[PDB]
Amino acid sequence: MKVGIVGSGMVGSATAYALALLGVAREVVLVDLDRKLAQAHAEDILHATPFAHPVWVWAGSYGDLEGARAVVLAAGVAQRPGETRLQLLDRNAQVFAQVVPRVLEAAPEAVLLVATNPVDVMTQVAYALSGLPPGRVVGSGTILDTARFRALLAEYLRVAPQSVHAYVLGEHGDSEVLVWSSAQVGGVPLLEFAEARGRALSPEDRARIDEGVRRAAYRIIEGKGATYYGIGAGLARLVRAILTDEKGVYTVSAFTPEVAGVLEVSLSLPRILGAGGVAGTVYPSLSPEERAALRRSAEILKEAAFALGF
Amino acid sequence: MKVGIVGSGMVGSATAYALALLGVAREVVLVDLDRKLAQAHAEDILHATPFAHPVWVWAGSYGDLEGARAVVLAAGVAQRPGETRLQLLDRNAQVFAQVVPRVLEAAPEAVLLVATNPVDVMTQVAYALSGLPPGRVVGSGTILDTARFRALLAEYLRVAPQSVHAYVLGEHGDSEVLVWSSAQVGGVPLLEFAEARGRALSPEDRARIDEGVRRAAYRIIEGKGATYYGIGAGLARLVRAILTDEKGVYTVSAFTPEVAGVLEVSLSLPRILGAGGVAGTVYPSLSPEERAALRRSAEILKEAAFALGF
Amino acid sequence: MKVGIVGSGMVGSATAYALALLGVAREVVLVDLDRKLAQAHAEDILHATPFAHPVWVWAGSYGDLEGARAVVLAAGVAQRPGETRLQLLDRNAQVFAQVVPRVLEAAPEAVLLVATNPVDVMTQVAYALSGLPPGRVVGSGTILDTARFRALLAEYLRVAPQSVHAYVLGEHGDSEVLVWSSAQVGGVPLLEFAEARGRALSPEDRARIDEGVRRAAYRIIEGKGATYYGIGAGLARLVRAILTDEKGVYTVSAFTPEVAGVLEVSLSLPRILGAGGVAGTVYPSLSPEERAALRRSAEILKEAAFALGF
Amino acid sequence: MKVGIVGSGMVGSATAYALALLGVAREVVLVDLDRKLAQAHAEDILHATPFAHPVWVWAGSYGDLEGARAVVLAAGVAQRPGETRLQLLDRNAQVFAQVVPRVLEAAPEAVLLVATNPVDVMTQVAYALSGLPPGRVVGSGTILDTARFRALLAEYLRVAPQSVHAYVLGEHGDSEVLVWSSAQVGGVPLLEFAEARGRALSPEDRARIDEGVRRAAYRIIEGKGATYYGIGAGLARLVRAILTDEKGVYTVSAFTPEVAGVLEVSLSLPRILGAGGVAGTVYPSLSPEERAALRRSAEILKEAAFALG
Ligand SMILES: NC(=O)c1ccc[n+]([C@@H]2O[C@H](COP(=O)([O-])OP(=O)(O)OC[C@H]3O[C@@H](n4cnc5c(N)ncnc54)[C@H](O)[C@@H]3O)[C@@H](O)[C@H]2O)c1
Ligand SMILES: NC(=O)c1ccc[n+]([C@@H]2O[C@H](COP(=O)([O-])OP(=O)(O)OC[C@H]3O[C@@H](n4cnc5c(N)ncnc54)[C@H](O)[C@@H]3O)[C@@H](O)[C@H]2O)c1
Repeated sequence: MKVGIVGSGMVGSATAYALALLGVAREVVLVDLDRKLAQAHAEDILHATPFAHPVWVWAGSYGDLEGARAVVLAAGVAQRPGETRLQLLDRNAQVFAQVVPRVLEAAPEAVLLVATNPVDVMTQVAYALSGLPPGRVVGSGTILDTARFRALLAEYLRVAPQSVHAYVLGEHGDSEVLVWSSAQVGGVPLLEFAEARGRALSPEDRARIDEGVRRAAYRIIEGKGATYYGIGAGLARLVRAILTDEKGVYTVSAFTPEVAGVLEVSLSLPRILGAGGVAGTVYPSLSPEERAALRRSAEILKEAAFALGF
Repeated sequence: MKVGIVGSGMVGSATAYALALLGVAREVVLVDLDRKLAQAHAEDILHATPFAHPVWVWAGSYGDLEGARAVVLAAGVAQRPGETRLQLLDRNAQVFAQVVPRVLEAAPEAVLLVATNPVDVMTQVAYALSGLPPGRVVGSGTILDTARFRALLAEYLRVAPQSVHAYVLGEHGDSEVLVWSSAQVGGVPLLEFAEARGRALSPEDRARIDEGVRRAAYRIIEGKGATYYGIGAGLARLVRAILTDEKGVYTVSAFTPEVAGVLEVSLSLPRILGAGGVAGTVYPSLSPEERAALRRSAEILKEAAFALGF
Repeated sequence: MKVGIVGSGMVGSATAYALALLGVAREVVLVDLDRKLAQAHAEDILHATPFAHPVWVWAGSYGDLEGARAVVLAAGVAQRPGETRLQLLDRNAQVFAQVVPRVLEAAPEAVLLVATNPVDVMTQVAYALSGLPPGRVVGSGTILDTARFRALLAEYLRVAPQSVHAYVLGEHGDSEVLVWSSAQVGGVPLLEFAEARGRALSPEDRARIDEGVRRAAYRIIEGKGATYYGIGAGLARLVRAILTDEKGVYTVSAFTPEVAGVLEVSLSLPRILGAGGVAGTVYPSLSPEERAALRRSAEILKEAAFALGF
Repeated sequence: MKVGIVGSGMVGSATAYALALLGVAREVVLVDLDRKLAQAHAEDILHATPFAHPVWVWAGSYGDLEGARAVVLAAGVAQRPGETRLQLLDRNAQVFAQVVPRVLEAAPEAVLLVATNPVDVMTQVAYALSGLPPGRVVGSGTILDTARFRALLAEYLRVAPQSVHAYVLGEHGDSEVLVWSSAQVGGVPLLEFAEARGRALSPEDRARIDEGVRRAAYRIIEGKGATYYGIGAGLARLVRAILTDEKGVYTVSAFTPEVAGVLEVSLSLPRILGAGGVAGTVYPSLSPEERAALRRSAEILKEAAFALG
């Protein structure tokens, strides 16, 4: 099986590396206008393979994507000095204008996995451009936020992260909604479990955890300018779910007909992920307060998309 | 890094195999009355390791349990077609009067993991004979029924069982309690999930799932004489939780001071499992109907234990 | 991807279990005339899945094999009292005469992986009956003996087995050929490695290791009546090589136009294994003595095939 | 078990990533002078772990190396485009005079795994500074070159590199020695295998593979600025071998009393790697041309090191 990655910067290359070391696919192809860059990463990654799993890793053009079951779009351009957010958006939206049709020409059955920030808008862009059914185009969304939510809650409760089933919904960013109400730990509603552990989730404890999720990427950016290792592994896990027809639930971004009363918007909800992309979308049980917050997040996103021309 | 298994029969050897396939422990010692059988199982599994994970599997005497962090008790008779697990109690209680002290003498710090049926009462028997702290003696309990419930719902919904959150409490047997009330997929109550998936779960569908879980062992025993693959993997998973001090949350059996008004009885509840056995116990809020079912189940077990003086 | 297993005895079910715990394939289908037997193994293994990887395991008919990329043939019939082993072969050959065309009817592009003993002759039978090209029908052959040879050499040299590259060729059985001459350890010719290690291999060392390989199965049989764990994982590994298009080398059995002067015989040689089955057959460097032994092994298999009518 | 990484730049961080992805160790600590860098990397990798294996990755001081079974040394400058590894020598030797004592102060029983270039000389430097037995100081050596050789052969032959047995000895650098003479696939000498597969390796083909291996780092550095993915995984593998007492055989660098007639030089040969480092060294028979080249390699390293030394 073959996976494509368009954009061979730190995010695309870290994804390719995680795919290789975890042996997710037999073939991994990197595409980037900076040909020498994609080649250099493909070569560096190929050289890791004898220490792990056999993977044909190479750099090529869109034609090399033929047969790809998933293609990761990590093709965000580098922000110029004093360019501002909205300008960057346009440039990136225009890159996608060139990338999407050329990917789908070579790999007409590919699931598209958008990584480019802001993921929700870019997922909307990719969806619109693709002309594909809504489930075929997915963005990394809140996948890392959700994992981080579980990790912090797990530390708080003194249990394994794998036992904590909690979600982050909506925008990958400031308006993300931590869903406390219907969270569970090893089958136990979170409230009953916290009590069993001598923990009352005070509003101040939850506030602590909330900020911990929201601010996570901040220290990484501050310390080295960009994050890629975390997201690389997250994308590799999503690719695995697609390629293996897993039908496991992930919080990823996708075009959504209606959510919390807002219409036609791309954002994160728990979704069943398999061979054709999203196999079905789940709408979690929310408290009135969480619903209001999701509504606000969707409104923020809808408006940001509309403003771009989408 | 060392685990012991007492009883290298179908259940004991499948456990060793799963441990090896899942790369759980560096050392697995098989202790059987029949040394040749255990040695054969050990060599057979050893020949599997080149195709999985490096593991030293070998056959020894009880003394060879020295240093084991966990010891699985899988010795004793299994139920035949017309028999319930409770009807094995007197035969297997005599066996544990021999097994338990021999394990305690060779490996006094080992967490005991009980597989022998009826697993709940045999857990009680092991706890009583061991003289160990309550949390250090754990029975597999409903870990297998929970997996069955999740797998059957997975088949029904076409969602991977990792994302199907439902469990079984009480007796590993005819009086077990399926906890429909809190069952959940992607943060949505199970029945609402199935509804939205156009796969609504009618009372007849639920009755069918229930029989599928409750009579699983009986069907398998009818078809092939014994069950062992499912429990094998479950035991390997619990062994991993102990070895890694995972603090994962599982529905396993252990001595319970009070549950649903019944005193001093071993049965399954959601518990935190780690390096010293049970680290904590949860008493979930059940539906009124489930709560009453759990009471009858605890009452059944307390009665059976009491008849032998446990 | 989908894998089928025809024959749900201990070998078939152990293979399915290894496939499931290792997450080699998304779908595993067990097919056996004894429908209740297959169903019982399929349920038992399905219940293991929530502890490891999502796999749809079920029991079905040949029709259910549609789209399977590999099908494991472990369909051997049970010996009757007084029945000769030759008479047993006859009955197994008749079984294969039914199994092979029904499998291929449902999964025309499937690689057939023969597990039934004697594996070389049954590989020959499957190949003749299939009507496929020789690379499409592979038998487990000496996969376990090769691994065993490496383990014993590794033990002798005090090195990791993964660093030992040596092969057992020919018949899976008494006429097996250990290739000492061209074996290497970490890139170094075996004799130089041992010499450097200050452990030159004497005739006595080679004889002991030879017996260690050549009687390994007998020892397991004598203790528990049949082997299945080892070959289950071995078969699972070969299935994985096929499904991932690994192009790795394995000593597996396949029809061979000419080897050591003998014509048209199935026996084990190091073969490149991937999507279509064997992608190439390697003929290792042999000493006169090794070549003489291989010729004899080939002659023995050729005579047995001919005797059976193949 | 715990592993430490000193130098949390591209190599150190990629090593941590590979360790996390392969589930090699339960605990990985990153140490750097730039604490914010190490912290950013550790948190970035920590966020990957939910999608791979439970691993506690964090950034700490030298003191925090305590209990580490192995410490990877990846601190120091890397080569700029068009720069040789030997040109890093004076600068990185100065780095190691600070690094090495500090590591052994916190973790006296750790096997040292040297990545910093030029690896062979740096391995020699670490050995001299350490006071440890020669086997406890191991350089990644030609482990990467060997992998490159196998990978390029894999692409040529269409065979998984696991099944291509070829290696590189000597300097991790321009004088390295590709050992064509004993390369094998499935027990068949490489050239005979290739011929029988319908793809004979001509002299021109072999020369291209040589350039492919020998100059791989210069190309990658021209194209993206640094190499790190290849060595990251190779270091994770070597760390796994140490932690697990694997006794796997790898072409790694270590102090060598005599090789090809040259005395007291650190360079790569096939060695057994386990707990406590190098368990033994093999001196394979080489073609006359390979042995002369290995000799040259040893002489070059010894002379380059002589400057202190
Ligand atoms: N979910 C569950 O907990 C679960 C599931 C399946 C089976 N089981 C149970 O596990 C038990 C074992 O079933 P089995 O199929 O493996 O039986 P086997 O296949 O008959 O295994 C029993 C082995 O224990 C050995 N043995 C007996 N007494 C011993 C002693 N004092 N010391 C050492 N070894 C001893 C025997 O020699 C025998 O090999 C049964 O009680 C069965 O009901 C439990
Ligand atoms: N096969 C190989 O052996 C191989 C392959 C690739 C790179 N390398 C080498 O590895 C080294 C690291 O490369 P890099 O790309 O990561 O460089 P970076 O990306 O420049 O990494 C270097 C880090 O070392 C840190 N450092 C310096 N002195 C320190 C000290 N006293 N204590 C703690 N940290 C200190 C620096 O702060 C810096 O973050 C280079 O020498 C490079 O040539 C070797």
